Amino acid sequence: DMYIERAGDITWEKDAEVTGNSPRLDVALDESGDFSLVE
Amino acid sequence: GETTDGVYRVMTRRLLGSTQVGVGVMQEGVFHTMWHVTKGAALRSGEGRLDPYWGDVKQDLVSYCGPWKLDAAWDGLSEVQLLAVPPGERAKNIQTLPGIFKTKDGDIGAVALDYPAGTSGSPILDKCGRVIGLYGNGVVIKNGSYVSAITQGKRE
Ligand SMILES: Cn1cc(NC(=O)c2cccc3ncccc23)cn1
Repeated sequence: DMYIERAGDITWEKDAEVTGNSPRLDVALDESGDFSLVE
Repeated sequence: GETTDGVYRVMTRRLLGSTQVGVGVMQEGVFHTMWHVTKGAALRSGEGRLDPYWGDVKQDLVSYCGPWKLDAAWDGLSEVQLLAVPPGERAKNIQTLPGIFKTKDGDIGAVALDYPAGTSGSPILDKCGRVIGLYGNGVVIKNGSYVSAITQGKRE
């Protein structure tokens, strides 16, 4: 029986690390909920 | 058990030691995770049990104790944060501006922040600390890095 443990308040941080890009990917989705790229 | 709002770790002992299989969001007495993290199974909190209420393998979403409660949406412009919860590590905000999943049915926000699959279910937030979706369903790109949809459910 899988169990959960608490981890924090749901908060935006002022002065948090700003990384990560913004790509435009062409995507599909299968009936089993798996995304795939469409070139 | 614990019904306080916030982010939780989803753990199992059905392997070596205690293993974090994913993450979730407790809000308005409903636990929200990704389907691939629990496969629809019941959860323990304290000696209390959480039973699945709603799920969809195609959305890859599942709610416990009540219907899906999170209705906020990426505005299409503003930066967001992956309030990530990696396995063995403290909760950590990682800020970014979302890119785009383009599909026949419509366009979806995405994030290119790679992390252990055990972070699956970590909540993505807007500037007001509203959950606009969950991290951990997307695609491996040419690079070899992972890009995740901002997966959000529908509130009835
Ligand atoms: C069955 N299934 C599994 C997933 N998601 C993943 O495995 C996954 C989630 C988050 C980050 C990742 N990074 C690298 C590689 C995978 C991941 C979605 N569906």
